[PDB]
Amino acid sequence: MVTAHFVLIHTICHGAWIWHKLKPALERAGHKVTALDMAASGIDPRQIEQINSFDEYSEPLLTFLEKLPQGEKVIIVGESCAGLNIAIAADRYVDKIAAGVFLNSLLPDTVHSPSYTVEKLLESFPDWRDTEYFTFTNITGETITTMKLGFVLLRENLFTKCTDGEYELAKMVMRKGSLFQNVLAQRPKFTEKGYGSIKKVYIWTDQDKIFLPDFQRWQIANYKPDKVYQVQGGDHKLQLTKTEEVAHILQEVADAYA
Amino acid sequence: MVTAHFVLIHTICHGAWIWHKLKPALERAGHKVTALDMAASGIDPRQIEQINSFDEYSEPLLTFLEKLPQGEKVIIVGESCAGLNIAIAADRYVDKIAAGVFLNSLLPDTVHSPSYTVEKLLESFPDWRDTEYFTFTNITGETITTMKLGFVLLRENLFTKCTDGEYELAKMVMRKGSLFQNVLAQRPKFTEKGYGSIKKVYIWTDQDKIFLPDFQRWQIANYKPDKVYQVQGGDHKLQLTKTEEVAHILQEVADAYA
Amino acid sequence: MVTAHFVLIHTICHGAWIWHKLKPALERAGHKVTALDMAASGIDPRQIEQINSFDEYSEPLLTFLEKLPQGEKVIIVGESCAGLNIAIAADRYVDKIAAGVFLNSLLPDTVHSPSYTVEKLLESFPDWRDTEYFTFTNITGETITTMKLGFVLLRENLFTKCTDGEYELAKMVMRKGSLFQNVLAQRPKFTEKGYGSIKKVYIWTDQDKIFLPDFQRWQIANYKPDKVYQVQGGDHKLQLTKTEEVAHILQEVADAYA
Amino acid sequence: MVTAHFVLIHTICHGAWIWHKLKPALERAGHKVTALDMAASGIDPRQIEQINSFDEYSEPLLTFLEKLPQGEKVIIVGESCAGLNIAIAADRYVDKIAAGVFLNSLLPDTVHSPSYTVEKLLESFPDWRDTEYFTFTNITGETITTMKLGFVLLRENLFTKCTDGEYELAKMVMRKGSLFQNVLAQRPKFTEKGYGSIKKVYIWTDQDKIFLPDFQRWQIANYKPDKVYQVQGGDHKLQLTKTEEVAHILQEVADAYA
Repeated sequence: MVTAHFVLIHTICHGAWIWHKLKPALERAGHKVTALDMAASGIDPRQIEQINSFDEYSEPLLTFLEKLPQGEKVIIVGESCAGLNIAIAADRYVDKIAAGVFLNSLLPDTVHSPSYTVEKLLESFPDWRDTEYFTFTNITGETITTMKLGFVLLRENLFTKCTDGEYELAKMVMRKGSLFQNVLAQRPKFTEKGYGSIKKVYIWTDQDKIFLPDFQRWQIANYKPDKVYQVQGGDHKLQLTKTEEVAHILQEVADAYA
Repeated sequence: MVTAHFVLIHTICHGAWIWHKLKPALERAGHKVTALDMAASGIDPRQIEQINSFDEYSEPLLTFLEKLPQGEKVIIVGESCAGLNIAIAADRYVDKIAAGVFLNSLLPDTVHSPSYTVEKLLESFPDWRDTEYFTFTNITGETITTMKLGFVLLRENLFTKCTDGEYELAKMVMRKGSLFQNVLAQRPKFTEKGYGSIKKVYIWTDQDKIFLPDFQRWQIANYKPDKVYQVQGGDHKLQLTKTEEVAHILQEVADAYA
Repeated sequence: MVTAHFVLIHTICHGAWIWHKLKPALERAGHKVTALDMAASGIDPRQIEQINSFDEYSEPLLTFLEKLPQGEKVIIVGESCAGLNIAIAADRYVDKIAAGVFLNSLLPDTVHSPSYTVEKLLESFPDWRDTEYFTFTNITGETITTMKLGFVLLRENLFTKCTDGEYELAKMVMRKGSLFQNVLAQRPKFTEKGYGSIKKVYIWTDQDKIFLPDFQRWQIANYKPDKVYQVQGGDHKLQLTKTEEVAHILQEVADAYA
Repeated sequence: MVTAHFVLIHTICHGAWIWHKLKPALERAGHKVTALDMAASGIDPRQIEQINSFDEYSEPLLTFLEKLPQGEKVIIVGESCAGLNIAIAADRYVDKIAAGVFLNSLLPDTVHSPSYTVEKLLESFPDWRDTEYFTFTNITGETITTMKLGFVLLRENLFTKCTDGEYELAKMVMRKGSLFQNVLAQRPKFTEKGYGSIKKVYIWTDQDKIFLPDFQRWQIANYKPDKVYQVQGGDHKLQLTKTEEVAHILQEVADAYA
């Protein structure tokens, strides 16, 4: 069918590694795939304590788009919190983005503060269990809250139905992350001409034990995506539990937005 | 049936992640498993350019043994170049080590320089293909050769029969490493009373496309292990291609020595 | 007379040792004094090549302020380039800083880039004589210029009127440093609400042979300090040539800002 | 009057800095002076944990002698524990040493174990007060005892009559050190043909509060030096309290043996 360039964007704490099954799957279909580490994530050499906002955290994505050859367009696929990276990138490089794909992901809008969908997430899922929290003071004095995801939360809430090998992989390479929420709160709203004007495709499952059904339904309702795909079964990490199905869906996205 | 504490030691460039399948396998049998990142490896925050020898590279292993409660013993399992870590650790903490297990690994001796088995490896396998090499000057002025493993080498020589997901994983989290060969060359020999006196179990396959058959046969011959297990099929990364079989071998090791 | 807690911050290449005379002088007057080594300076175990920006270099000062008990205030005294550390710290911990004291020091502002005063310094003093320069590539790929201060420069320009013992001391413990100037150039400006709102006291002499009179006069003009003290005679290192006089000035600072 | 090349060797924990007054003093008289940092001392980039014996600790001295032009001779001056460096160096490079000078120093012999004078020191001065002790396991599994000298011991026992500036200096740059005593104990004795044949000059004061009078008298008795100079007053650190007098004595050593 149509071939495309997917850019895969992991969530906070995680890394490009999270896409290790989906990347080859897509490449079996002849697509070009780039999986990037965001700052202080995966094997990026920076530590979270030197990162000051979610925009700074997004730097590898923005640098990648900047260097993207003119006339090429990419499809940016984002899991969980990475919808925020998609929104940010789209406000700087709208013309390089054929579509944005949201995979059990935060779905930001242009009408509320950037932090809105984060507030709502925490409203629906306030207890992160054995997760530990730390703080540091960023370069203009704002207290930033970082987290180290608890293994029980990993096992039961994120990687629920993943194999033991995958869960174990997650513990071996997980890093600290931050929502940068108090900094997001002060951030200008995402623009209609950038983020608002990209095609948006929302993939999810009702079996997600952290991005819960009412919350995801609420997101779809708050800000209508061009297409919604619901996948049966699986867990929060569909790129692991439902790899082939997600690949196929991404093909249809390519077919549509080209 | 005996239970044991296995400490899993990855090779240069790699990380604890390489054990993501074998760790849970062993845990299914009731064992305790620790997989460590060596310095500037996996997600360790240090960069290779601040590390000055193979002993310094080994620090997380040595720190772990140092803090191991008096009277506890571990079985150290090492892949590829990690036999050097095993030798180094054993010279410092012989009484904390029930056995050393060598998995398609360098098998050092006490009669030659510590660099010997490295020289012989490079003799048998001199061409590392699309691997790139870099250089830095360490804190006492020795030029250190670091490497970035080439993807073709990864695909064909290291992860030969691994799934695409594993191979792709490897590219997403591989780091630079170094043999520290010129520093190994000037290093005192491994002692009989430490490394020489631990139990040594050598597991390998003849299908290994970088640690080649004549080389591994030579290593067995140069320095006789207490027991040799040969696994049919698989590739250099048997902890991925032959996980269950390696688990079951490690149980026999535990039975014998734990 | 008012007592205070002075935190003494040395310049690049140097170390806490530089304050070996001024520290006990102040303590004779009943003050608390902390003299910190910045990263890769004095006897700090880190090497300059693992430090990536002037913010990272400032870490010990920021960690010290972070751990300072709520409601305690310090007076930060900085020589030469340490004004940058003062500016950085003040943007993060304004409420913990009673005043900032600048001793023949860079005096940054809020309207220009952080690098501005550095550019102007090099403008006025472009020839650093027998100083040697090196480079390394930092963790995000920027070339960093490091320097090893030449002994002639030490003798004639920095420690001009210091005893031969002090000069000789300097050669025995000096390390590499960096202005991190290209990284400063990209750095966000120092904020009004932090650095801009601290009390600023500028102490200097016209006998300084590296921070030259026109340059220091220009700094005072560019960014008016709350108080300016000029000390007659001495050299660049007034904490050595004019110890008692600097102590007495710092007392007036304590008396004022308390 | 004769000129000479003096090589100044500090004690454990300390560094070349300790000679910052004596070096220029001697240079006044036209001598050549080299003050070296031993391993993991002063600003040497190595940490004490990578150092495995007192021979390894001595490496900069031995490297210096090795590179000393054939036919040149030096006078090695050693304070406190540095007598051990003198003994070690002399057994390698006897023909490059005009004399050894011992300044309130350990005075080793050829009849007893290298550790003998250390045992006796600790016999006479067993309580090191607020000194902290740490431990690490060296390359062949020996536990090594390192120390961080306590400030009270510094003030009252080492730097007793030094100025406050000097004492303060010491706190700003002191590092960890080790006697390596258990390793010295296992070491081959110093040879008669090397160490035993060099000229030996012993300079001391009875006002030393750590190398006590009975102990120094005992050393002189145990192994007779060619000349003994006793300096009135001062403290353990005569290169600070009695600089000029020590310089003048070192002239006579030059006159005799250079």
